Amino acid sequence: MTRRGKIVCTLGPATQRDDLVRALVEAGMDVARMNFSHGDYDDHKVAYERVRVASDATGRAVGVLADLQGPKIRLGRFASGATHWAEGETVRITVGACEGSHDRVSTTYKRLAQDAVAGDRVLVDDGKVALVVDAVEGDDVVCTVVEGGPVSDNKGISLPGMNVTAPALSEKDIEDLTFALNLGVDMVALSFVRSPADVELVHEVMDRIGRRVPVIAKLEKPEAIDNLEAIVLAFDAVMVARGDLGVELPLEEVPLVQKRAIQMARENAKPVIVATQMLDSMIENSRPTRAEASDVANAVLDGADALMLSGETSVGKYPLAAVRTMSRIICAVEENSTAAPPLTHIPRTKRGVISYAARDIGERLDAKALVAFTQSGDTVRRLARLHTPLPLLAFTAWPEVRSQLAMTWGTETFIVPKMQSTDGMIRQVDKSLLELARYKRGDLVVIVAGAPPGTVGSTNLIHVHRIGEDDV
Amino acid sequence: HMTRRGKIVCTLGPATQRDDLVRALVEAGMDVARMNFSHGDYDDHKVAYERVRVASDATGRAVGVLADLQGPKIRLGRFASGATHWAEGETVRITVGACEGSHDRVSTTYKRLAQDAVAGDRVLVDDGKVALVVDAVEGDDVVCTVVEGGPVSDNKGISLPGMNVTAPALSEKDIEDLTFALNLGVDMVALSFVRSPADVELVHEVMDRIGRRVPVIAKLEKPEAIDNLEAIVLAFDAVMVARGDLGVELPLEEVPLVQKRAIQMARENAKPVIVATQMLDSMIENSRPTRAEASDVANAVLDGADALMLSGETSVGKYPLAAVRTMSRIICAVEENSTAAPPLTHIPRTKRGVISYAARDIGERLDAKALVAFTQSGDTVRRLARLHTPLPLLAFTAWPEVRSQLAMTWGTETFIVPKMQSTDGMIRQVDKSLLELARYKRGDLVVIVAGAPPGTVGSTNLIHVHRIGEDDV
Amino acid sequence: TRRGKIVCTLGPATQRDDLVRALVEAGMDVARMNFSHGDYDDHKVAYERVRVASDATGRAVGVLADLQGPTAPALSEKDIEDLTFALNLGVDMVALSFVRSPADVELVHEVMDRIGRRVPVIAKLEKPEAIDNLEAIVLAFDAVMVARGDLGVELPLEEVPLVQKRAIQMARENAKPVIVATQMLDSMIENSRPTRAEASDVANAVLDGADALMLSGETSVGKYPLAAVRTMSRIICAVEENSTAAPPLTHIPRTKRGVISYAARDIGERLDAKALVAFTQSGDTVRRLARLHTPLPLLAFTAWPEVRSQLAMTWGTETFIVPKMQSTDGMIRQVDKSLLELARYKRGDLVVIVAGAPPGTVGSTNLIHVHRIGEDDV
Amino acid sequence: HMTRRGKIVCTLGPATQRDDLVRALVEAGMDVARMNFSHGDYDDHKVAYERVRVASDATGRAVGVLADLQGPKIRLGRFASGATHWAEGETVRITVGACEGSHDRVSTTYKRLAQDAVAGDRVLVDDGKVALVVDAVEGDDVVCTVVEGGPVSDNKGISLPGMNVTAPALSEKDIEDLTFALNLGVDMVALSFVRSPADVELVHEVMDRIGRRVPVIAKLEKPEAIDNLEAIVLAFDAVMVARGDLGVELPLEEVPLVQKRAIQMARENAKPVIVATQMLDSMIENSRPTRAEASDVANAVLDGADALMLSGETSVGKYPLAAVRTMSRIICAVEENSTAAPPLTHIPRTKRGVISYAARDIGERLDAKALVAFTQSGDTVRRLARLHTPLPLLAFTAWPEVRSQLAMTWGTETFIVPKMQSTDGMIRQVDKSLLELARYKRGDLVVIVAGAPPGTVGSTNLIHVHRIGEDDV
Repeated sequence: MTRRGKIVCTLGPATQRDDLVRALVEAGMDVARMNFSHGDYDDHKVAYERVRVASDATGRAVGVLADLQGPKIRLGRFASGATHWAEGETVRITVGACEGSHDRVSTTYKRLAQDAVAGDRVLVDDGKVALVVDAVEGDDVVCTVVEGGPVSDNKGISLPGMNVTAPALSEKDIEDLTFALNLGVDMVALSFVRSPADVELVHEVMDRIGRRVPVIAKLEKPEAIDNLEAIVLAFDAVMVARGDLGVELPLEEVPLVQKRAIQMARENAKPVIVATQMLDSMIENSRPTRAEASDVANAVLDGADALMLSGETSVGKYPLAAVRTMSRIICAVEENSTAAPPLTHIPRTKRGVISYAARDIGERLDAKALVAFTQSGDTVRRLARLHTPLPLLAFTAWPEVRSQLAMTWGTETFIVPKMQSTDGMIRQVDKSLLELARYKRGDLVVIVAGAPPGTVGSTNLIHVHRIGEDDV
Repeated sequence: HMTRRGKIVCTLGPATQRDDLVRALVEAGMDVARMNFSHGDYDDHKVAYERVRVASDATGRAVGVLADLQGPKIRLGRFASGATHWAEGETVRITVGACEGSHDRVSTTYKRLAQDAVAGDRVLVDDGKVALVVDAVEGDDVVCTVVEGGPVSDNKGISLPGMNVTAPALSEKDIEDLTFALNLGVDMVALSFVRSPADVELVHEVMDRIGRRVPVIAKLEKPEAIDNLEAIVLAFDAVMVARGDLGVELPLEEVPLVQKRAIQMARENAKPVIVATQMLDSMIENSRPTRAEASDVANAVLDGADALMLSGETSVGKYPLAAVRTMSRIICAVEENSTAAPPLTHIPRTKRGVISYAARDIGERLDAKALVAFTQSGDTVRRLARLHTPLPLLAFTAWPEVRSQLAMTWGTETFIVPKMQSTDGMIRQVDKSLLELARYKRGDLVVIVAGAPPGTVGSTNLIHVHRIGEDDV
Repeated sequence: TRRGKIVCTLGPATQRDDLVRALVEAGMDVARMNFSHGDYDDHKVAYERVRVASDATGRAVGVLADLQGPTAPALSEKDIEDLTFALNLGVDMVALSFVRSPADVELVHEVMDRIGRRVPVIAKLEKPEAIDNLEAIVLAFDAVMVARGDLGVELPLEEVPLVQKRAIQMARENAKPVIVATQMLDSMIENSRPTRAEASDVANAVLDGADALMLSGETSVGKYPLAAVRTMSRIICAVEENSTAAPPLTHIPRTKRGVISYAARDIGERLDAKALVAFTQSGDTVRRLARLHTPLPLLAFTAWPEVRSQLAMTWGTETFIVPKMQSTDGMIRQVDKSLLELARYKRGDLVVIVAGAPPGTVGSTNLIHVHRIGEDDV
Repeated sequence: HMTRRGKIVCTLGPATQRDDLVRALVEAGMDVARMNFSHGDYDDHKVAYERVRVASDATGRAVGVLADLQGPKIRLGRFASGATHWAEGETVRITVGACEGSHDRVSTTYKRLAQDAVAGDRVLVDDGKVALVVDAVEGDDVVCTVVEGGPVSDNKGISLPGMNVTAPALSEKDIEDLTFALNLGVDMVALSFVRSPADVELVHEVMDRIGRRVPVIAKLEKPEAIDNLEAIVLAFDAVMVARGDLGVELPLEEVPLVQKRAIQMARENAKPVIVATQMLDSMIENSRPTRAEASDVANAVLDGADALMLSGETSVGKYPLAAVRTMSRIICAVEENSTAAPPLTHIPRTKRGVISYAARDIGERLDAKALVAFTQSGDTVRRLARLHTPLPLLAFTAWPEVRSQLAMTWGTETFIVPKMQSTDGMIRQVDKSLLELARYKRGDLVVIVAGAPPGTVGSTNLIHVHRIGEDDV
C-alpha cells in the first residue's frame, strides 16, 4: 500500500543547512543515524533536536540512532601527508608517538604491539594495501609489505585473524553512549562486535545511567558471523556491514552472509539493517550506477527490515536525491512481488502461534489492516518479520516505542492511552483509525492484543471487526 | 478423545414406561429422547416427556426431546384371516375402499393410492420383502401383479418408490401432533417422508402460527430426498439418514454411499446428522448384537455422524439399557482408535468460518484442554463440532433451550450462563463455570471463541487463549 | 466387469456333472479345496474338473488348498500329509489355519522345500494371537484371510469389523492379497436369495478394500451353489459401479520396486491412460499395482502359467500368457500384439507398461514405458 | 551438487590470442566461446575458431562457439580534434552526411537518424553519460540541445530510447557475418537489438538459404524486447540479458526485476538464458573484483541463470584467466550452499513432459548418481535442466553438434555416442560410456530417459532405473 522497508540516513556536514533534516524526513527518512566517530557533542545536540522538531512537524516517526565508534584502529599522521609502501619493503608501525615517515609511522591502536605476533596480517585502506608482521621490537610492529600502494594520514587498518584485545566499548565510547542516553536517543549501535557478551558492556553503562534502549550489533568481523545466532539472540538488532565484511572474508562468501544474517534476524523477530556501499556513487552524482540499484534491490528482496545511507547523506552533494532514490527502489521491488524468503522456524508458543494465526486470518478475510497492541514492540516485530502485505499498525502507550519501531519493517505506530478494558481497547482502535483519511467505517481490521488489560498471559487475543459496526 | 463424542438418540415407548427406566437410559448415555407420534395417545407422551425432564435435572446431563411426526400413513389394511400369502405371478387388488381382507383383495390406509398409482409403478410391502406392480386402476382397486412373493399380514408397511404420491408432507394428524409437541415443550421436530426443500415451510407455517420454532430434522427416507440432498440440508436444520427405508426404495448397494454423502453434506453446512434404523435391531430380542450390526454402527460413526439412533431396541425391546450401553461401547471403541474422520472440502471464506477453523488450529497446536464457544443459537458450536476436533467442545449460552438442542450435536457439552455485560466479564465467567466442575483447575489452557463487544452486530469474531485464573490474586 | 475376486469352496454340492464349470462361468476366480472334509480321491477329481473348466472357458482359476490346522504345533501330522498331497497334485496356493505367529510359515516352507515346490501361503486370521502379530504375520506370509466368524468367537464382537478393516489395510500396504471369509451369504445354503443384512455385510467388505471375498458352505454343501456365486458377483459389481475409490494407502514407497509402481500409476492417471500393463515373472510387480485399487484396467503378462493362477486372487487384475521374452524391444512389440488381439483398445490409446530392465535382469521391476497402440505400426 | 552446474561464457579478443590461452580458458572453465563481430576481421575469427576446437578436443571438455552479431551500428562519427565537450544548454548537430568532426557538428554512423528522429526524441551518448534532445530535423542535420553535459569522443555509442528506429534487426553487414559464421561452423548465433519476435525470421531466412540452422539467441537490450518478453522467448531459442544496455533505456530500479523475470520466463519454456554485461568489469584492470560485483554475480546465479558471460574481462583485460577462475569460484560457492532455485509454475501436460518430471522425481527419490537423457536435438535435456535438479544431468546424443549447443545449458554434460540399434543396447552403451569415467563405478544407480524402440514416433517415452553392470559378466 505504501513503502514498507525502512530507510536509515546518516547525519553530518551535508545535513546542517536550512530545513534539511526536515527535507529528509519528508523524502522518507525513518531513522536518523548519529555517527560518533565525527563531530563535537554540540553538532549532535543540534542535529538531534532538528530531527525531533521535524518528526513533530511532519507527524512522521523518526528514530534516532547513536552509532558508537568502537576501537579506533588506523594510521597516524605522516609529516609528508602521504607516502608509498611498495611490495617487499620493511615498514614499522608504532604505538608510540612519532612523526609520519615512510619507514615509520604511528597507529592509533595503542595495544597493537601487545596483540601482534609473527605472522599476523595487517591490511590498510579497506585492504588496498597488505602487510605481514615479522616481529615486535618494543613499541614497533615490524612488517613487510605483501601488496603495495599509496598510503596517507589516518587510513583504516584491519587485523583479520589477529587476537585483538580491545574491549568492544572504548573509554571514549562510554562517554559518547552516556551523552547519547541523556540526550534521549532511541537506539545504540555497537561497532566491532565479536561475541554475544559484547552487549553486556553496553548494558552495564545503560543500567548505571538507568536507561536502556535497543542495542544494534554491527556485523563487521568474521568472529561476529562465527557467532551469528548467539549475537542475534543477545542483541536487539543487527546491521550487516558489507564493506567491512568484504575486507576480512572471502568476497564470494559475503552475499551469502548477508542473506544468512537477514534470515537469522527475521527468524528471531529482530530487526536487520543493511549498510555500507549502498549508493556511494551518489556522493558525487545525481544518479546511481546500475550495479548499485541492483545491489539495493537485492537487499530488499533478501528480506531486510531497513536499508542505510552513510556518506550519501552525511557528506554527499545529493542527500535528498539519495533518499528519494533509495525509496523509489524499495518501492519498485515491493510493488512487483509480495514474496520474501520463507521462514523455517515453526511457531510453538502461545504468542507465536497467535501471531501467525492473526496474519492468516487477516489475509484470508482481505483485511485492510492488522492492528497490534504492544508495550515493548515484541508483538509487532513478530508480525513484521512475516512481511505480510497487510498494513501493520502498532498501538502503544509508551511513546519511546514508536521511535524504536521506526526501524522495523512495514510498521506505523500510534500512541494511545493505557487501556482500561478489552471492549474499550476495541473502541480506541476505531477512534484512532477513523482520524486517518485512510480508513472509514466498514473497513475490516484484525486486532491482536492482551487478555484482560495488563494480563499475565501477554498477547493472547485475536479480534476481527469492521470499523464502527456497532456505532449508530 | 477424553469422552464419548458421538451422541445417542433413544426412542421412548412401552419398554421405557416402567420404574425409573427413563432415568436408567440417561445414566447409560441417552442424549436425545425420541417421542414417536405414530404410537401412543397424548397422555403417554406427557408422562414420558416429564420423566425425561426430571431425569435431565437429576443427573445434570442435558437430554434433548425429539418429536417424530408420522407423515403419510401408507400401509395395508386388515385381513379377515389375519394374514395371507401373495405368490409370484398372482393378480391381487389393493383397494382404497373399506373391505375385510382376503387373498384376492385387501384395503390400504392410503386413501389416494388409486388416483396416484399408474400402470408400471412398483408397490413394495413389508420392508420391500414382497413386490407388486400395478397393471391398472379399476375404480377403488389398484390391480397388481406379484413380482416377488411372500407372506403378508395386517397393517404391513407399503413403499411406493417412483410413484407420484400426492399426500402432503404434513398430514392433518401431524399438525395436531406438532402443535401438541410444540406446546408440550419439545426441543426438536422430525418430519417424515420429506421429498423437497419446500417441505420445511409447512412445518414453519404451524410453528409461526403457534409462535414457537424449534430445529426441524428432515428424515431422509425417499429417493426424491436424496435427489435434493443439498437443497434439503440447507432448508432444514438437521437430517436423519433412515437406512432401512432408503434400502427399500433405492438399490441396497447404493445406501452406504448415500449415508456417507448425506453425512458429509451435513458437516460441510454445520448441520447435525443422525443415523437411524438398521442399527442393533437384533437386540430387541437378544442381549448381544450380530457382528454385522456392530460393523454397521461402527461405519456410521466412522462416516462422520453427529448422532446414532435406537428405535425398537429401546422403544419395545427387552434389553433397552444393554442396547444403549452397547451403542456407547461401539462408538467409544471407534473413537478411541482413530481421531481421523472424512476430511471436509469447503474452504472457509466468511469471517465466522475462518475464525472457527483458526480457533481449532490454535487450540490443537497449543494443546488446549478445551475449546469454549459462546453462542446464542448453536451456530458457532456446530461449526466447530463438524470438524471432529478431539478438543473437548464446551458451548456457553444464555438460552437454556439451546443446551437441549445441542444434545444431538457431536462432541458437545453445554453450559448455561447469564447475559454478559462486558468481554472481560465473559472471560471471568468462563473461568467460574469451568472451575465449578472438578475437571478443570487453575492453570489449564483454554481457547474461547466469542463476540466482539457483547451483543455486537458482527456475531462471533474473537479468539482468546488463556490459562484459568492466571490473573486472579 | 468385475474387479474384486471371488473364492468358492468345493465340496459335496459341486460334484454334479459339469457343475464346476458352471461355477467358473458364473465367476469363480479361486477354487478352495478344504482338507478338513473329503477323501484324497474327491479332491483329485475336483482339482481336475477345475483345470478343465479353466482351459475350456479361458478364465484363470487358482486352486487354493486349505490345510485344516489343529500346545499344538502349527502343522499337524495330518496337515503335512495333506500339504504334500496338494503340492504334488499341483495346487497354486495353500492356506494355513490356526496361525498364531510369523514363525508358523516356516513349518510349511520346510515341507515345500523338502518336496521342492513352493507356492504362496495364506495365513488365516482366526485367533487373537494372530491379530496381536498382524504386521509380522502379513510380512512373513504371502497373503491373509480374515475369518470373521472365528475371530468373533474369541474377540469382542464389536471389535471385529475394525480388525477386518485393519488387516485389509495392513495387507494392501505390503502388497499382499487379502481375502475376507466367513459369514458372507450363509442364508443361501438353504435359500435362493440372501438376507439384506448379508448383502450389506458383503458390500462393506468390498468397500473396506478387500482383494477377494470367499464363499464356504454356500457352494460346498448348499442347495444353491451357482446362485450364491452369481449373487456375490452381482453385489460386488453393484458396489463397484458406484464407489470411486478405496481407503487410501499411507505407506510411503522407498524401494526401487515400490517407487516405480507408484510412478507408473501417477503417469498413467496424469496422461489419461487406458490401461496399466505389467510384465511379471513371479507376480510381485502386479501385486504392487493391484493393492493400489487404481481404476485403470490392470493387465498382467507372464510366461509362467502358474503365476496366472496365483494372480487370480489379486484385485482388478486380468492376466495373460505370453512367450518368454528375448529383448526389451521385443517385449514392447508383444504387448502391442496381445492388446490388439483383445481388440479392446483403439488407435491412439495410451497404455503404461512396467517391466524388467533387460529380460531376466537382477533388478526385477525397473522400467516404465508409455506407448500408444500401433504407434510403431508403419 | 557434485560439480559446477552454471555455465560460463567467455568473449574472445586481443587478450586471448597469445600462446595456448584459449586452451588456458577452457581448462579454467570456459563452456562457451563468444565471437564478437563488432571487432576483428574474418581472419582473426577463423584463427580463434580453430583454437577453440583444438582446445575442446585436447581437454575433452565441450566448448560451444557463439557468433555475436552487431546489429545496427548506431554511434558517433569521428571528430577532427579527436574529442570535444558538449556542455548543458548548447545546441549541436548530429548529421547523417559525411563531415569531419567539430564541437558544433559531427556525423553518425546510423544513416537513417534523420528520417527516424522527430522533435522531442532523446539522444543518449556513451552509455547514457551525456543526454541530448532533438529540437528539429533540418535536412540531414538532427539539431539537438544538450540536457546533460559531459565529454564526447570519436566513435561513442548512442542510444535512442522511445525513438521509432527503423533499421532492420539484421544489417547488410550482419548477413555477411552470419553467413561466414554459419559456414565456419559455429554452434549458435546471437542477435543484437532485438525488438520483436518476428526478428528471428530474418535470421532463419539466411540460415535456410545457406541450409544450416543453429540456435538463435535474442539479446535483450531494448525496452520493446521486454515488452514482448514472452513472445520473444517462444520464438527464439535462448535469450541474453544485457543489463548495461537495459540500464540506459529503462528505469534503473526496474532492471534487476527484468533480469529475474526474463530468467524465470526462459526456464518456464526450457530455453537457456545467459546473463551478460557488467559482471566483473573491474577485473579488466584488477586481479580481484569489487564486493558489489561478486554480489551481483551471485544473484544472477541465484536468480536461476543457465550461464553467465564475461565480456572485456577476457576479450581485452589483463587478467583473463583470473576472471574466469573467479566467476567459477563464485558460481560454485553459491551452488554448494543452496540447491533451492526459484520454483517454476509450468505444469507438464504432455507425454514427454510428464515423463521428464517423473524421471527427475524417481531419480531424486532413489538417490540416483545421475540422470541420463537421450536426445536428438537437446529438447529433452533442456526440459530437465530448467528444473535445476541436483542430480548430475548426462545427455546422450548421436549428433555431435548438440554437445556443443548444450554447453550453454545448465548443469549438463553431454556424451556423443553411435546410433542405437535396440533399447537393451542403449542401456549397455550408457554403462560403457560412464565406466570410462573414474567418476562412475559398477553398482551406481542411474535413471535413463529415452525413446521407446529406437527411432520411434513417440519421442521420449521410457524411464529405466538401473545399477551399472548389474547384468555384467
